[PDB]
Amino acid sequence: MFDIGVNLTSSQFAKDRDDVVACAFDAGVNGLLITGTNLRESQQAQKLARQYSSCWSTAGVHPHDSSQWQAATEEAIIELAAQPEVVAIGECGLDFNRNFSTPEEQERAFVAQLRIAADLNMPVFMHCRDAHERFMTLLEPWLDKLPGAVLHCFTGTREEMQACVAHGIYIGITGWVCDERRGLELRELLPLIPAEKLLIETDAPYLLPRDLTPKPSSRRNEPAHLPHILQRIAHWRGEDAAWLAATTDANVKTLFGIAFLE
Repeated sequence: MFDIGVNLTSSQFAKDRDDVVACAFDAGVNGLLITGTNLRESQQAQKLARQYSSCWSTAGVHPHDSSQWQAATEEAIIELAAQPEVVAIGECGLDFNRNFSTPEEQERAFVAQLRIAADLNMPVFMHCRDAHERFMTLLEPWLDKLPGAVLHCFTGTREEMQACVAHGIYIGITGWVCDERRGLELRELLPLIPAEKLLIETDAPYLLPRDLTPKPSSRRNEPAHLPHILQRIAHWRGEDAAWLAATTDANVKTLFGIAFLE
């Protein structure tokens, strides 16, 4: 198995990062992709990915941080992207929340990063929150000249999922599926996701699985909880966990062009 969504740069891991990674590995997670959400965090992520075996990172600017996009940002992204730890441009995309960055600022930063990924022939690590129509409209002239893309932390409808996978987009499922109140629609479309488009993630330290037992007092999520998520997803899909683990691992290698041990 493989966690495509780990905010390992988070302050929540500052004291025990070596152990968090090692615990993830001891629990059978074969590799991590560390999220970059702005320029400095992307820089930290790449530094951390050097520190551990089977760790990679993304380089980019989250739509929340899109207001900081500048003329020098592109070159900085490319400088990072040139490094072998960096395997995707992102996290980038749209969130209909405009309080931290305007839709104008979001669209501009998003298109800019799609352009970089096309120039570098790299896949994109994407994010879409209540913005499917605008999102696909901007993606359209770029996605086909990209090696691939993932919609990480997918929270859309069944039709929206089907619209995305038609264009090759991988669907990233977190522990939110395990939320009884809030993850129902997600859980119900789950078996309809094509196996070869399915990717798995914790989004640690966030989205601690509600059906996880036992839970920490800190309520901090960690990649070591990935096997729980995979097992729940496999069950709801009516599949063997070992099989889906192999499938999703292949999806990661197909998408990011990386190699890691099974």
